[PDB]
Amino acid sequence: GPKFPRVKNWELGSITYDTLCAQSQQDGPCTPRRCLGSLVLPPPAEQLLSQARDFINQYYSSIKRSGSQAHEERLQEVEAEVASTGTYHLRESELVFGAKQAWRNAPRCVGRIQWGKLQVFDARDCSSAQEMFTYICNHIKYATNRGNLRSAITVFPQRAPGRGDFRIWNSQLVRYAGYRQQDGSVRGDPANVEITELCIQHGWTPGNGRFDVLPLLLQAPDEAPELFVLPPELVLEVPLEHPTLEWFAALGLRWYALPAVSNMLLEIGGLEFSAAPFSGWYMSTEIGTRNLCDPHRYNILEDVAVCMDLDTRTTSSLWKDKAAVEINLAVLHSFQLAKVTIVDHHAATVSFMKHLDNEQKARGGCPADWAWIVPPISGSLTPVFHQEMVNYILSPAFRYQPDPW
Amino acid sequence: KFPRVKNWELGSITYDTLCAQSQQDGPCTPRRCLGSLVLPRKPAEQLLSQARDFINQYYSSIKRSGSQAHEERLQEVEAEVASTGTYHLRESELVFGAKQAWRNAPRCVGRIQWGKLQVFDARDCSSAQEMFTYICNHIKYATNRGNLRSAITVFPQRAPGRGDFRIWNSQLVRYAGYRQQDGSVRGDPANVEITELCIQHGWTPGNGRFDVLPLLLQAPDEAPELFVLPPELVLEVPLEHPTLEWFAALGLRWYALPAVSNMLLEIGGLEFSAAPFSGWYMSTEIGTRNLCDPHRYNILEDVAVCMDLDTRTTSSLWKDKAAVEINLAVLHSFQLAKVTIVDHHAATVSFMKHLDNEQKARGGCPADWAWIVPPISGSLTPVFHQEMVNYILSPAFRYQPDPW
Ligand code: HEM
Ligand code: HEM
Ligand SMILES: Cc1cc(N)nc(CCc2cncc(N3CCN(C)CC3)c2)c1
Ligand SMILES: Cc1cc(N)nc(CCc2cncc(N3CCN(C)CC3)c2)c1
Ligand SMILES: C[C@H](O)[C@H](O)[C@H]1CNc2nc(N)[nH]c(=O)c2N1
Ligand SMILES: C[C@H](O)[C@H](O)[C@H]1CNc2nc(N)[nH]c(=O)c2N1
Ligand SMILES: [Zn+2]
Repeated sequence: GPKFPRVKNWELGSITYDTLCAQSQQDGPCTPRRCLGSLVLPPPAEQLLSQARDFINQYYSSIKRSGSQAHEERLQEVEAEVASTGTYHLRESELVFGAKQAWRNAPRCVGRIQWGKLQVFDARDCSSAQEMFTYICNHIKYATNRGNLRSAITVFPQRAPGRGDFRIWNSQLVRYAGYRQQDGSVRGDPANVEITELCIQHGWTPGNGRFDVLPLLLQAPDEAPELFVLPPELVLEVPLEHPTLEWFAALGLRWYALPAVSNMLLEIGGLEFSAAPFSGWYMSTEIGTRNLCDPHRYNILEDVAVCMDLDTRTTSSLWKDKAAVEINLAVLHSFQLAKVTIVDHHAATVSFMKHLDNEQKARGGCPADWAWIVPPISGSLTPVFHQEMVNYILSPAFRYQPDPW
Repeated sequence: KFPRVKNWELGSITYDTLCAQSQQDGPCTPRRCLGSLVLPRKPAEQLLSQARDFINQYYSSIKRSGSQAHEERLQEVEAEVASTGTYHLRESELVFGAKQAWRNAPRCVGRIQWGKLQVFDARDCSSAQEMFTYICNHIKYATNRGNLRSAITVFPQRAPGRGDFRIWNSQLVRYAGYRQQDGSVRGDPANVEITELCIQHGWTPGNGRFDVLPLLLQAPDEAPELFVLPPELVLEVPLEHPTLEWFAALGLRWYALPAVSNMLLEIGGLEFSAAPFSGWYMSTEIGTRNLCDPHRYNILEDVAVCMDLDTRTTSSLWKDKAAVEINLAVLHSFQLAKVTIVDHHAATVSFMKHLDNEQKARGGCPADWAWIVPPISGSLTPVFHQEMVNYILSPAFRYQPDPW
């Protein structure tokens, strides 16, 4: 009946329609001819204004004052501002609403049940790389909270017409060095080879461990990036052990507590915040399956399977599945032991299902990228697998941005 | 223009140029992607253009494009459509068409095998009774005492103003699902509706968890007829576990032959509403989806208790542990019974080989990432890290409405 995507859950047999996608002002990569949903990565004052008006409309709706005197006055204020300067500025509460809505709108994020609980640090007064470092350290301290993790975003000044960007060169605030070896192999995290080599070019004295924490390359406008070593006590790490396999601890594996994405662009009302690092807490599969078992990452699956004495010479022994499970268990157990917030893929996906129901009632839908939402192990054992999802771009949004170099 | 397709594990990049040969729209639009949806929401120059396209594919396949045999065949098809509103395929064209349809099936991880398909031409079928004979021979051939062989049997095409030949069952082998009035379901909950149709049409029900259903076969514009499959035709594999001796006591089993029977085969604009096809199982289909899905046999918690796992909390990964054991039991039992099966690692490795073969042969391969990536241990397989492009090529298998 309804002229909107019909969405089905195959476990429960329930149907919803997504009307929210009607609100999308930006095209994704798919066409009637071919779907490109699996691909990881596929102003004019008039353009700014319509985007700004849309956002201001969203803001006043969220506080139930659409059509009010203050709404019309803010609209007029923004138009005038853009008319004279080419850009405009957000009120503080507008920035808070926008950062939250950006998270709420992120189709690839399974942790959105928490979207309303986001501490927004306004750092739009920052004027140097040293100062970015102070704000980032404060962020890490607040967000880590000795293991009782709290979601947070720090927002640095927006892109300015005829001025260089604030940029954090690292993809995350915490990253392990990846050292290319003479034999062609990599020691540490191969995901971080390029950033490691950039840190070295910029004057970092490199270690040679598998778990060397990288320094931050921080770039204030129209300046070369400066290098900052995070004080070790600020970086909470968790040594990995297994509840029953006593030898697992002898592997010397570990991971850091705080997942803090630092290279993404936060777009609100046409304004672009090129440095706006945000953090939450880990879902256990990100560490145990992806970071530790991806072939192009630490790739420890074989090492663990050999320690567990599995038949690694045949696929049908399911040695990969067995080792991956014990590695995930080790991550969960070790985080719980060290009293550091973490969520397993079952608890996380159940909570995302609750989020979908919440959003269905609040907004008539929820943009969700199925391939990213379904966990990388045990997919169909979690409820999201059986949930059809509609993917589309709403704004405010977090977006990819080209690397500064 | 053409999509840049990247493998994230290897760093390699291809360009899909095959997608431009798509003449059929999928469900996505630039505003929103609907790739995770299971089913679709919903003159004679049209037919002729699809007919000519297919005949062009066929003669190109035998390296005879432009030849007189080619030109004469296009005239035959055109003459027949102009006069009758339709046309018929030659057997060899049908064999080609069925293979291309499997080849083009974006949800199928087993396409490395596409060129090896036994095609039974059953277009001289005039009755439900005859359909049953063809189906029995298909099952006999395909099962081959456990040395499974891919096969398809093709029944008469749809014709204007005449009911379709249909097999009402979604698969040739299906376990009954009996809805007990105590809310629950005995047997396979996926098959409640079909089990009920069978009863209504006069089948005497069982009361077991693995009662093999009769086939409901429909010749055009007639009520469907009921046919019990000879038990000796339906090979089944008792499930046991190599190291957990208690597992066999669960009384679990599954059938050998996965034979889909309710899909439409479209070739050159002609539609074949009954064209059951079978290959062999990938172990996760049985172990993970059929036995562990919550809305199927849902045995996870049973196995976990028997493994004495901490069921209290998700963080113990009891589900993940029990699921691995069940999949292992499936592989072990099929291997012991000498019945063909493939695990999800071997299957996805062979699929990557297939993507590479197809890239060279056709400049692309339609693949539905959500279906290709196995339901457990996704990122542990190479396909997880492979970007894929989904689109509809013809010949194709399609969904069609249930005939009731
Ligand atoms: C609070 C706990 C959180 C959890 C458990 C969580 C979980 C996840 C996971 C598992 C992913 C997939 C990433 C991958 O596999 O590569 C993801 C992506 C993402 N998350 Fe969340 N997240 C949380 C908090 C946040 C916060 C606070 C923000 C921003 C305010 C956020 C924004 C995003 C965005 C923009 C992506 C997509 C980035 C990409 O394309 O890789 N998340 N999240
Ligand atoms: C030879 C061994 C084969 C294997 C291991 C295999 C494997 C699979 C798997 C795992 C799926 C996903 C279905 C699901 O998730 O439930 C699938 C789907 C499919 N297969 Fe294959 N297959 C094989 C042979 C064949 C053959 C012979 C044909 C046709 C001639 C075929 C056509 C299809 C089609 C059309 C689908 C999509 C089903 C749907 O949309 O519901 N397959 N296959
Ligand atoms: C706040 C947050 C919490 C969490 N548990 N996971 C994440 C995602 C981490 C993550 C993993 N892989 C890739 C990315 N993105 C980062 C942005 N980058 C531009 C692309 C890769 C991000 C973020
Ligand atoms: C040839 C073949 C081999 C194999 N191992 N699995 C299959 C998939 C069986 C299968 C699983 N789930 C769903 C479907 N379809 C059947 C067609 N039906 C219309 C929808 C559900 C089919 C087919
Ligand atoms: C090719 C494929 O899109 C790619 O490997 C995706 C799949 N799903 C994912 N899902 C999450 N959560 N994170 C990822 O990095 C990916 N990678
Ligand atoms: C909603 C979601 O698309 C649905 O559960 C899909 C996901 N991927 C799948 N993949 C395969 N191979 N088979 C399936 O039935 C499904 N189901
Ligand atoms: Zn799509």
